Amino acid sequence: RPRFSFSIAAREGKARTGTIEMKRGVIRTPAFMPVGTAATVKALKPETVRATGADIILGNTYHLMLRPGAERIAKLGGLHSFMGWDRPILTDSGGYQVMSLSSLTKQSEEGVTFKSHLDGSRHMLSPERSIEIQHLLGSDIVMAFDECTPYPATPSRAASSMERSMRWAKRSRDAFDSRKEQAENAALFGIQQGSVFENLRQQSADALAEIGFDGYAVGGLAVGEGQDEMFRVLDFSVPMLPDDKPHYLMGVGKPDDIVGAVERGIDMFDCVLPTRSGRNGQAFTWDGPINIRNARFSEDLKPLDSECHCAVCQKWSRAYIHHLIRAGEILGAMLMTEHNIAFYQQLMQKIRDSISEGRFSQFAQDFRARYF
Amino acid sequence: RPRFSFSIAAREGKARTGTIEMKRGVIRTPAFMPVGTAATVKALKPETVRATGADIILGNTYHLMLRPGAERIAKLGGLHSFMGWDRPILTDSGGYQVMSLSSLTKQSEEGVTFKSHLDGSRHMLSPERSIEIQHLLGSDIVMAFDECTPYPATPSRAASSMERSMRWAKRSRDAFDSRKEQAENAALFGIQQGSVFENLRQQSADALAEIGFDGYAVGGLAVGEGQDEMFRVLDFSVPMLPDDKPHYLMGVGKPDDIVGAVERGIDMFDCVLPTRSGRNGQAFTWDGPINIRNARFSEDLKPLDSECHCAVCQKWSRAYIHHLIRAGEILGAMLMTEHNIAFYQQLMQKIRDSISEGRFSQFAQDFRARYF
Ligand SMILES: CCCCc1nc2c(=O)[nH][nH]c(=O)c2[nH]1
Ligand SMILES: CCCCc1nc2c(=O)[nH][nH]c(=O)c2[nH]1
Ligand SMILES: [Zn+2]
Ligand SMILES: [Zn+2]
Repeated sequence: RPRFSFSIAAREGKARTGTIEMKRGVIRTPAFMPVGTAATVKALKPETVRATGADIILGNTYHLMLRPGAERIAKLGGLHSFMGWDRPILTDSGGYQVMSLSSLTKQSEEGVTFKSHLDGSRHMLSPERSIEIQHLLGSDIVMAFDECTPYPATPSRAASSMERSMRWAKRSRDAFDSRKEQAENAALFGIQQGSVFENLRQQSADALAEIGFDGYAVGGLAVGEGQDEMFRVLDFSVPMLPDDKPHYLMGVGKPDDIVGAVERGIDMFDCVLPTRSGRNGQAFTWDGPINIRNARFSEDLKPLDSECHCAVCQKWSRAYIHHLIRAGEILGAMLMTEHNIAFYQQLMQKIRDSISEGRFSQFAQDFRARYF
Repeated sequence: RPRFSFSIAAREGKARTGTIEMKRGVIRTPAFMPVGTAATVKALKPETVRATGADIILGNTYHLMLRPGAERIAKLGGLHSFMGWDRPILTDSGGYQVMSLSSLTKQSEEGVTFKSHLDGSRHMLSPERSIEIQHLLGSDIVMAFDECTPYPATPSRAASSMERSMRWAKRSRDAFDSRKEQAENAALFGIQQGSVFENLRQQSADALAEIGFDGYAVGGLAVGEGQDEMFRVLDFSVPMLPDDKPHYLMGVGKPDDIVGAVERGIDMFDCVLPTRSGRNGQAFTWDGPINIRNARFSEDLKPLDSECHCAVCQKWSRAYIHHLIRAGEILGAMLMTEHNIAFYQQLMQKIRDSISEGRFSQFAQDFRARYF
């Protein structure tokens, strides 16, 4: 296959369905990417992740550069080899988490300095170092290093951050291109910022398109602005991005959000909601999510979801999983996570199928009526 | 298959190898039984447990009667259906754990009263109620309800407890036989007591043989007396039990203990050591156990064990598992537990093969030289 080739096979309104071809495999879009926090998709073997239907997973750079170490993983043969996943892997830049989990972060035009929330040790992450770390990990889709603008944000603050991210985007681009092996085997995604402001989003989009990237992400929307607000921003933001390249909405994962996002032109998604919902007891069903810990499920012999075709719904009951979660057993988290990720992949498949068949709008309507 | 049929195919010294045929399947002996504490073999799907080579697992009655409830599991279709394991299941009587984990236990000739270490609720466990609970769970091999004698124990105290357990054994036997469906589809094992005293062990054995059971367990030896002492007791205790029936050493699982126990006539084993060793970081190898958390394994690309043929040793390195455990990831516990249980099953296979080939004594010598 080629280094990177995105092809749109069908459309309906702003929705698109197609594929991204990469050296390690093909990614069907719209796509949902399970998240591997510390080089592991929580409670699942890589084969199980693939069995759910996932074509690609997301690796968190921040965590990896700390816990095991970028240099160490490279010496061990790279992330794919390390964790046993041989398909594409998209890694975030680490910038976001550094501004969330890290402590005593010092930001400048050069990058960000911070103390690990583990060893308390210091680190200086920059566009150049972020790109290098993602290379060391052997990432297939590299995210440009940026600064996620806090919500709410004033027009001036949002402008400054956006302008800086755009400057950092250029640096990421040049850093990526100078590394021959990386530039030739991996792809680079730029990230649009600008908060909820249209003019800022347009400037960011022009600058990003000006730089030129393999894909474009809509950043800064996984900040708690509400679905209505998020949708509003997506309405005018996605059209600004180049149409012939993937559109990746970072950190958005609720099912209804995904459907609405695809209706607005998004091709890629990622979220820990599915995995975290494995331990908290939240299981996704076509009739809406349920909390398996609820007493009403203690003797429910039915599977998590009546239609889901995942291995969990074929073999175990709600009653058993209810028991497992309340008892704090690891198997509970394993079964809940496999189901939820399988559910998500089934959702993406139904979206891809309905787009290819020109009945996505109807699917969305049907989905919402039942889900809510 | 029959309700229960134990056949010895080969011998060497006191060691035996053969099979136990039961309705739900055949059990190869000597056998190692993975433990399912709360209706789950820690961090493993039933299929994975079977994939390691296990022919039977052990279910803990104490825990089950509390967390999910005996009556509830029966209404849900039984333990096999509940957890998804369709092969034989041996359940302990619950008496032991009640004297270990429980609180405010009141003991009498009728049974034992206690408060759950969970809800603090009270319960009265007796030979009759224990047998009933194991029936409700759908246990294939039922353990007689007894009183595990504390170590150290004076001759008089050990005698009284043993004599009482023998009285309880008769009650278990009658309770089991009165329940037609149970008596016809499940087996009942009596448990020998008597602490470290030969005459007490002999009395217990005669009484147990007098009652008549499908198998005989050597109880009271998983109390911290030391391998030397345990071996000493096994030397004169096992020969006391009927030769044509299985000999089950309860709670003994260290590899060297298993080998030495088989050399002394034991056919069945069980232990949480393998599972608990999954989280603590202890991995069994033919060169002795190792603690995967040790820094020397951070960049070790080799599998947990150079010879092990389990799925974990084929796919992941010590370096990766080292990372997983120190990072506290669920996958770490999953991989460590699959390997350790697979290692145990490989041990049992090597024991069965060496017995059938009349070279077990040599195998034991070779095993120890390398293991230690
Ligand atoms: C918990 C939600 C994470 C979503 C996210 N947004 C962003 C963004 O806007 N810029 N860069 C990033 O790595 C990033 N990650
Ligand atoms: C943690 C070790 C458990 C071993 C055990 N011994 C015994 C025994 O001697 N009698 N009855 C039992 O259930 C039992 N379980
Ligand atoms: Zn399912
Ligand atoms: Zn192994």
